[PDB]
Amino acid sequence: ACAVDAGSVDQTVQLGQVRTASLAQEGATSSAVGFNIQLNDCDTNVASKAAVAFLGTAIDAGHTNVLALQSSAAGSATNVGVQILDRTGAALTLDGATFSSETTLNNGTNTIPFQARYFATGAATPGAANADATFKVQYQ
Amino acid sequence: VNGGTVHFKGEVVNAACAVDAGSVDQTVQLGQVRTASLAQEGATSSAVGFNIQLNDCDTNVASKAAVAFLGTAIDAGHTNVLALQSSAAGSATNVGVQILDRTGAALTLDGATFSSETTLNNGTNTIPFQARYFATGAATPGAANADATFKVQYQ
Amino acid sequence: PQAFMSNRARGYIPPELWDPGINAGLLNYNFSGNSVQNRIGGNSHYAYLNLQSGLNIGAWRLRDNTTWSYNSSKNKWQHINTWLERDIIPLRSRLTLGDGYTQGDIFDGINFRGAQLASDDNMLPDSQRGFAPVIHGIARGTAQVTIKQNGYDIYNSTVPPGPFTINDIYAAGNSGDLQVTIKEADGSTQIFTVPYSSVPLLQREGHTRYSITAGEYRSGNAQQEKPRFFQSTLLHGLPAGWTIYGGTQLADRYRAFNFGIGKNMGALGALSVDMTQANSTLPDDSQHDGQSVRFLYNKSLNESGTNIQLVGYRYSTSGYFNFADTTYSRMNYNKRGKLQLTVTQQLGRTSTLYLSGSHQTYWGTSNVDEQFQAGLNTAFEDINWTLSYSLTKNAWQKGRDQMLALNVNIPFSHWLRSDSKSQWRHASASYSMSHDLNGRMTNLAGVYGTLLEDNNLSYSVQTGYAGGNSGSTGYATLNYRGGYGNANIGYSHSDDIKQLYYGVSGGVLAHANGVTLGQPLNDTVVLVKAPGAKDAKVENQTGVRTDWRGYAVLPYATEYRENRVALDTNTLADNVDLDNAVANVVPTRGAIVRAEFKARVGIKLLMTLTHNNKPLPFGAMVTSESSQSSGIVADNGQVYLSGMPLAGKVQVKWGHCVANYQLPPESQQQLLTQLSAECR
Amino acid sequence: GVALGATRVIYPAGQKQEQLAVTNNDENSTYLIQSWVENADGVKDGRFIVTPPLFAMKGKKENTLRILDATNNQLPQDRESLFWMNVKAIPSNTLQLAIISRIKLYYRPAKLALPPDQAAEKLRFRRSANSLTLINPTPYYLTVTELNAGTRVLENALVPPMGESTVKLPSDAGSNITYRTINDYGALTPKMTGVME
Repeated sequence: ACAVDAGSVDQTVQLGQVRTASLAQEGATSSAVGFNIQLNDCDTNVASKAAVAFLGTAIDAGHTNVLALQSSAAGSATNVGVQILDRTGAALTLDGATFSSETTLNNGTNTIPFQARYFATGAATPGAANADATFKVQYQ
Repeated sequence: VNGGTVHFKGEVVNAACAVDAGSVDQTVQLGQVRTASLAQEGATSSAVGFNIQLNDCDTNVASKAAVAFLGTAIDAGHTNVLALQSSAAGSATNVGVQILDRTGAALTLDGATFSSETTLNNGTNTIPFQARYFATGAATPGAANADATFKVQYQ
Repeated sequence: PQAFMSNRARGYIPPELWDPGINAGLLNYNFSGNSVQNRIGGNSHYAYLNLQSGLNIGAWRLRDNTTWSYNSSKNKWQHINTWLERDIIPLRSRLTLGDGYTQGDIFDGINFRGAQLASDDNMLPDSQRGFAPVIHGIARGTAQVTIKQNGYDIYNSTVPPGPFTINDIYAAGNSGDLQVTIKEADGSTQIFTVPYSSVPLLQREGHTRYSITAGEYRSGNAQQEKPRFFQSTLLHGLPAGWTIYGGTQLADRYRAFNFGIGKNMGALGALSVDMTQANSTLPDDSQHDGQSVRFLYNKSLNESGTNIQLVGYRYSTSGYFNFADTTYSRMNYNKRGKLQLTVTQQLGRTSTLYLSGSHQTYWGTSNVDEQFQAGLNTAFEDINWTLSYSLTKNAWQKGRDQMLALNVNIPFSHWLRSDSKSQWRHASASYSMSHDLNGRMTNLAGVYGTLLEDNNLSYSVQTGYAGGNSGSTGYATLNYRGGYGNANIGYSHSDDIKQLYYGVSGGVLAHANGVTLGQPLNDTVVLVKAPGAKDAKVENQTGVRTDWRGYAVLPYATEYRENRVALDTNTLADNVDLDNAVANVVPTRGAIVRAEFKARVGIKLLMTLTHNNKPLPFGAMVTSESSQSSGIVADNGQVYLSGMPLAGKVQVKWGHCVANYQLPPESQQQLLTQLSAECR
Repeated sequence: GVALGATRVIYPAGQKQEQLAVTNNDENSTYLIQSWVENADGVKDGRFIVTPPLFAMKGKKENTLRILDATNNQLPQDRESLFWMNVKAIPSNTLQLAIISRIKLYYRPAKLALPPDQAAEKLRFRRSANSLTLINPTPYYLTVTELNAGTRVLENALVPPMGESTVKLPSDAGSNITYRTINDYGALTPKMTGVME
């Protein structure tokens, strides 16, 4: 079979700078930042379709589709998390078993796009937002 | 069958409050001067109330911002009386506008700042003031429009 | 009354402000190459070039995809997809001709080649997206409404004495308790609460989504044929928390009709039931008629924001097949029941236990496909650790098939000081251990981070150890996101294998102002054009710099939204001043929008002008036709000018004066020059 | 009404230009923005030049003000320096109001003996009759907020680096002191207690 492309194993995404005006109330979202997961040596015969599932810590039980930012020495932002969308534009549940939309595996290089976004659960205090997530790939 | 990790790094920065003063163009309307009423120094006019809103910002940053009024004083004795700013046939004599506080105490125009004590109205944080014409000896039938400056020290 | 008034949603953008884009070509290339050296088979070279062409003329967007593969032994250009997309504003929909996919959720995902017209939700404002209750009320007297969540306020406004409907409430997660509090100036406050729970099939009140797809069927498998088909999908959000959703899938041999209802029961949760009735002719001449019922339940937040449960059941009677089973070859066991049970439980503000259980039984084959997954992710300070367990017992004798995983991420900022200037601050240590519950061990410990000024150069060096075999696999990767493309190089070392990966990705736009290169594109792109401003980095994006002509292309821009494009003035040549360093563009899906900037290239000057030994008054305009520059006198006759020659003259219009000036070469080399020049 | 990007602009030493965003949320409003920089005594100064000093903003728009340095390395490199950045929005019978927004410009030397994190805790309190003098040895301007001496707030204080600020304390207050300083980004550090050292 195939595997995740080299260098896409551990990835970093710079969401940038967002303001409380953009994230002032529950449900407010920032501008999505795109990032792709690359797969190599995936033949059509061995695996026709594939999808990924992101595993992460939810900020609260009510919002299980958004992540939780880690505390920092300088200070961590409050009432805000990171949300991972899909190609269709829908949020992804961070459960280990909830996979994303299927894609057709072209022979050779295959890139799957995603968008990281900010999701504020109430008023967002200023700070630094750093979040982590683990993704697993299934082949069909 | 297995993958790795993706990390997201970013910054959330506080934004200063947007200041809205009364109507558009930061303009507050006042009643016309009454020649008969504006006779003596103690003679006054209608105290038109207005308010300043600190919107598009958190309720914590607005409450910690000091507030002051400043401008040009018409006379050394009339410290709290704004000098009317009009150069035309509509310029009036021995008049001016006064900016007051919540209770009705005169606000110093030197620049000495004070707390905001913002009231958290359903929309945003608000600070109310009043403006009233203040006769200083005589009245002239002219539009005694003036100008004032609002100072907000974002602590 | 607010109900009769045409109040617009929060964050609403008029359709007239939407930018269709520009008429420009497009070409995204992705070349990858792997040199694999093994002691048994010498060395070999693999190459794959993925080329996505495209053309945006008018509003139509033509896109084509091609692949080229090379081994070291022949060249094979292979088309994949070609589609002409467009957006229709009056219908609030998107049309697509040619290849594509069916985004159907009521039916199964289908790849096709034909014409699809489907309603799009991204064109709606972000406020009225997803599911959120609409509040209908009648206010006696002028009142102020504060619809507030269990945590904080959401919607605060003023309502006149009459009927009022509020539909601007955000999604606010899966479950929510919205308390509507109206305060009249005269009467006492009136409060009432409404709880809600969401399911993806639920829609807002008076919200309609439709999809009409027609054309041939395309699949990767060669065995499956290519029959023509039609597919209609409808999703309507009825009043009072109901949803009516149906569909129809028709072909030569397969005719299916889907009907279903969903409900928001409030405190209890959310429900969705649908039935699909299908008459399908199998690959053989035999005909089969069947029905399949899908049940879905979503419980609300049990305890106090601790547990959420999802139960998805599906019963497919003997004789229900999907469209693939019909479209198999001329000559080529159904699912009796599928149960999915998901329980999420948050504890200690740190750990999030996720439990998932799937249980699928077939017809005749009594063997069951059980699948259990238990994940536990915790984030203690900067440390982020995760322990996962999986257990799969399927029909085809998979046995126990257990797995255990442990992943730990430790940032180096946990030890480095807050204001450290060392490059080690942008680094982390990742450690992963995997047991197969059989002795199969997989360790992988490594470092990764970014080590460039703009954090473009991302490095990742990880060693590992796979033990039953005992193979210590090293792994190293360097990615570079520059202003002309993405270049990645990797070296994967094993016991007797050495792989060398190297790839370059990029995008090219042949717009009216020539050819511009940049990072690989992603649907919508913004072309920043600031001629005369070479090597000026744009803000909030990594490694996006203008080329030697001042043209650059942004990879991603949010569609139908207000997105800011700013040029970082700090990293800009001291000889150039931008009239506007921030621009706003609202692009359409797959559109190239120009964010034009004006840049003055001459020296930056600050002039003190005195007229008759008296400084110029406030507000006077000082312009200069020698280099087309303008400025406004600030105070004391001080004016700021950008883009000015060394020796020149300016003209001031207070309500007609001329001022001459000359400057030394040290002044032209200075960042900002200050001089005094008496005016006529 | 115009708004600034942040309530606190920190300019590190060794640079030349620091950028600050000015935005206009009102869609239908014409403004004239005039900005400048004053020293710690509220006196107009030429040590920092804001460009463009005066410009016209039409409607809803965002511009960037570039603060150019002119210190010539004449400022001390031991402790932070304080300046006040003023931005005035002229709304070009009725009295018109021009809003002046004042923010703290922190000239921060490149190398400092202490990171900003631990500057908040090291703030010892000198307590006596009708006085609660705050001593700050760390080289950072400390913004003490909600100074609760047991059951009453005193006021917001700004303690200079390596300096002792003074606050008048009513005698009815208790011995317990709790405070919280505003950090770099403008948020409030979680409430700490205060020693009497």
